[PDB]
Amino acid sequence: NTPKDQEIKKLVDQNFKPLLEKYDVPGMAVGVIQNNKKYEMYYGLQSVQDKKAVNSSTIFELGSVSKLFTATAGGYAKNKGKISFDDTPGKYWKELKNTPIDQVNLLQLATYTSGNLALQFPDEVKTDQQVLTFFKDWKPKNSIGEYRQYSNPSIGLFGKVVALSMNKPFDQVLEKTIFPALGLKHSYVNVPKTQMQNYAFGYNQENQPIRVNPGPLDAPEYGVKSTLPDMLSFIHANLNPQKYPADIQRAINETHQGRYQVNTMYQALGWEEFSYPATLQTLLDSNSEQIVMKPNKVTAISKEPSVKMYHKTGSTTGFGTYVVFIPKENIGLVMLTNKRIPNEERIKAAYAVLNAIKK
Repeated sequence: NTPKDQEIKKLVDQNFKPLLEKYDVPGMAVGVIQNNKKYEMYYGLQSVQDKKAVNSSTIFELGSVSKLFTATAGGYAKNKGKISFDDTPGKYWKELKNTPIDQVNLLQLATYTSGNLALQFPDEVKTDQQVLTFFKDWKPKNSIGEYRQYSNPSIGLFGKVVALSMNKPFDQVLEKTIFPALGLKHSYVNVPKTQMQNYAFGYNQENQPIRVNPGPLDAPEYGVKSTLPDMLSFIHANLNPQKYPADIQRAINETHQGRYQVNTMYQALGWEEFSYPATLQTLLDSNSEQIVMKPNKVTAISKEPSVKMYHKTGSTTGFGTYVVFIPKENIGLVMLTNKRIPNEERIKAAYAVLNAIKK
């Protein structure tokens, strides 16, 4: 006798709402999409000092979830014939021709297997020439293609190459091509002055207000800011690629194609992929120190799972994000917070909610 919207709201209250007090989080948005129906749940404040409530207009930083848009842009360029994933970056960034990095192909950059790229660029790498110099001064370590080391500069370089192949800056690739194609109208790389009233403050571990600062290749690495409705629309696109033109549909499918495995995790383009149903510990393993912070041998796909799911965590200094979707259940979930909470808690709460929602 309890409507579905209330049943979903109860589950989110039971599993996500307690994190607000536990981690002193000022604001949170949680969205679920099931069978094309959308459910939006907002908690707390987008700005504590302004007493401004989180709502459908609130803009949050997506952190590494931004890489999903980078991956989509790459799949688009690839299916338009502008790039091949077997190309090397010096084909597009001419100053990298005949450098060591020009031995690494685009898929290997996008999926973190160059063998010598760390989590972040060096702190001192700021300007555009310093980014080029960094890649000019790059030398291999581990054999190329053998080891996955999660890396922002790696997929950042992929994004820069994608932009070069489309003859537009990367921010324009998203704002002029990819976001319009996905029907996202409240998503930005650069939030305009006329929308700053909707840009949440982020909050650091001392609950002090902050927002993301500029950095090298920030746009393809962590540059996107979006709202909960827009993120539900992005999940909807991933659940129903067949509702988009050939180019964007094929781009989305590109991002869903598993490329290799590390144990139970399939590395797709941007997305991490798993056999469904996935155990909680499979999903937690994807965010372990061993997988996130250390290099791991990759293995070829053995089981190509017919029934699968996908997820991605992302953070900035002041924000947390988690997105997950299960195609054959026609369901997905987005969590946005304006303070970081542990990845494990995001994964656990979403697992509890999605598994309890009535089919």
